[PDB]
Amino acid sequence: TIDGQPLSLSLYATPADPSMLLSAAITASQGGGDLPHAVMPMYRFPVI
Amino acid sequence: LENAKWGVSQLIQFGNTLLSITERQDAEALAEILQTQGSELALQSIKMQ
Repeated sequence: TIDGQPLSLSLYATPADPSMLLSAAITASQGGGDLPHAVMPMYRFPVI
Repeated sequence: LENAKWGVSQLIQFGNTLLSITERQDAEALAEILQTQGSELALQSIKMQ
């Protein structure tokens, strides 16, 4: 203008949106229990 | 009768344990779904601010 102020208005850039935070549960896989060696005892079946 | 009462007492124990496990499972899934929708509401509240 006569005073130095601009006629055409300014551009308003869009701000960035807040992102959505993500989490996860990674999982493991260990081996199972393997059977030991069997020993024969001295007692009968109802006692053992 | 002693063998049968043994087996049925063990079954009573297993049914009680199964009940406790399924109600803990339901409470845990409820808390998880609550945390998920709380996260979504927090995002929406930031977008309002």
